Amino acid sequence: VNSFSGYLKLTDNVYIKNADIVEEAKKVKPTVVVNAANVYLKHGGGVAGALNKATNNAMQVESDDYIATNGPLKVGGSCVLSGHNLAKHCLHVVGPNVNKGEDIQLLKSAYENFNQHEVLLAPLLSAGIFGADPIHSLRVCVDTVRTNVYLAVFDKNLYDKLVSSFL
Ligand SMILES: CC(C)(C)[C@H]1CCCN1c1ncnc2[nH]ccc12
Repeated sequence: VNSFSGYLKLTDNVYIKNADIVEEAKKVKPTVVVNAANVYLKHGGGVAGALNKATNNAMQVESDDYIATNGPLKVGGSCVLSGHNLAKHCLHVVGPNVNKGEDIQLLKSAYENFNQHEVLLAPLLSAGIFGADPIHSLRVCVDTVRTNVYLAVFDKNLYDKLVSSFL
């Protein structure tokens, strides 16, 4: 039993809700919140910009030190950093950005990072400003993640479409 509330159950391990991931994280304080990161951990917009803003830019400060030490992530890769005021940890995961021409096959590799964590609050990888089809992202999530994932979908219209079209 966990404290996530109001989710629709899609499969044994995947749950979905129309919610602002920032507000969800502040309420639940999950062990792991997933960020829709880029390889530079530059949290300018989309989910990343919103999460970073909620940390008063502390996420960006920590991220800049991480990159200065380690260099950029790989597309499809991840790193674990602090969750600041939002969660215990933030798993920064880089899905392919279609608006940069990146290979959509890397979306499965991106979701594999979730399997290193028993429970996560997450957005749909590569959705929104990353330019992928969110219906496809949900399919890859369900077919790749085996741990317990609670998906927050900001757009109510998109949420209804994802549920109504889910196979
Ligand atoms: C559901 C959308 C397709 C709109 C995705 C893609 C881009 C960001 N977005 C978010 N998702 C969940 N919580 C969020 N909080 C702020 C943004 C945001």
